[PDB]
Amino acid sequence: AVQKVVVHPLVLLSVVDHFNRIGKVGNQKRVVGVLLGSWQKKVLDVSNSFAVPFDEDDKDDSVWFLDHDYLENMYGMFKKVNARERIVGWYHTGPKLHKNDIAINELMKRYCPNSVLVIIDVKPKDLGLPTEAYISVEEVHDDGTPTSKTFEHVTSEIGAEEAEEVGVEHLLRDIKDTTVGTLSQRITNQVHGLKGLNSKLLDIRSYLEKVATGKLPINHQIIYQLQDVFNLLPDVSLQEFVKAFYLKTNDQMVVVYLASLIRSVVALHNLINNKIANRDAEKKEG
Amino acid sequence: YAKKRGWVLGPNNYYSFASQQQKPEDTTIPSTELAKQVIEYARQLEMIV
Amino acid sequence: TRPANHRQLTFEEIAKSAKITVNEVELLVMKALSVGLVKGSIDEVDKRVHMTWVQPRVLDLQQIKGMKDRLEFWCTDVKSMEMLVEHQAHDILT
Repeated sequence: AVQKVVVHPLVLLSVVDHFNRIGKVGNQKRVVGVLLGSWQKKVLDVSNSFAVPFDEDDKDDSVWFLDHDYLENMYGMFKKVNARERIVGWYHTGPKLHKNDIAINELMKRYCPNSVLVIIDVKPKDLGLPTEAYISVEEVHDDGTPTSKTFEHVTSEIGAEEAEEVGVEHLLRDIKDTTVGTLSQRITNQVHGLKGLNSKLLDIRSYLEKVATGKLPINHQIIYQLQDVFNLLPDVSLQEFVKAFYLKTNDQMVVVYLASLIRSVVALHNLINNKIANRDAEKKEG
Repeated sequence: YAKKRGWVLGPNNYYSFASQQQKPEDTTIPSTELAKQVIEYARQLEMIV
Repeated sequence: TRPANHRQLTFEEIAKSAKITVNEVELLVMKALSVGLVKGSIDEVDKRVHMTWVQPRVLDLQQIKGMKDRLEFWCTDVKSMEMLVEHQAHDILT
């Protein structure tokens, strides 16, 4: 297992530039390049990436092209220029991954032990975390699937480095930001969190009404698994749970109380401090 | 006492009743307004006074 | 059946529904837990058998219906209750 990956900010820009490269077509030209990472741990690191020519028709999504020659030469250059770097996977600029996307991984699983995909979003209308990646597996089912093969969601994050934080964060001066804003980033956090909750609920209800009536597969895929999601649903207001809150909330209220207590006195010192200097300098001034 | 009040005197005495509720304590009713109180706390503490 | 409101069912409904004697319901439920289709617990001073976990089963259209009822009824509360947050703090978090 890999179980998470650390992608640096260079990539996610070294893809946007290339989506911009063939971005003149406008209608559709899925951007596909090579992902470069590190055999770090179970967790995996992602540092570099590059492009490769790729096209595909509209109907019968089985007609797609990755220049193995271009891949071989350009990665030869990137190994000559960096043996510390190495191929780890691949990406595509698809906002939603396509059914064709499994054949690509299945192709280049011969270079990497598992050429993990990388979905990026040039236009993440969602204000959450974009550019999520998957890794395919086989999950042969009771139905009788000869090979139930489907990708797997793997958590990821944004990499960081001393120099790149320097250059990037010097670039962040173009916009204002309150990262040291006390007790503000939290409020923003619960805001964006609840926003994600509402978005997820609206999505799952969109799917649920569709499957409920008219036209959608009624598979046993989730239908009871998401029922078990209902299984937890802790009944907050009950007998002893009240003792859960009132036996701690007032505890923290006591600490806050003391903090305000000293804060008031500390604020009170400066009144004497400046009321002394004002009039004492005045009476001596006159 | 039998009409203005209870204590229905049939079997040789007046007769009481519970005269009490069932202890309906939610205690999460203030879970909204108290959060409002805290929001006011960091509100005024964060405001440039 | 009961939506986990009071799912700590007493022995009697078990002995009646399964129509087994009272002194066997414990041996039956301990077998069911040994299998692992449920994660309840056992009291004897009251002989109430608390229910915690049920295996997810198959359902149908109407179950999808009431399920959508729970989904909307909860989602709307979530959104409105965040609206209480933003309303309570407009220019406070910047």
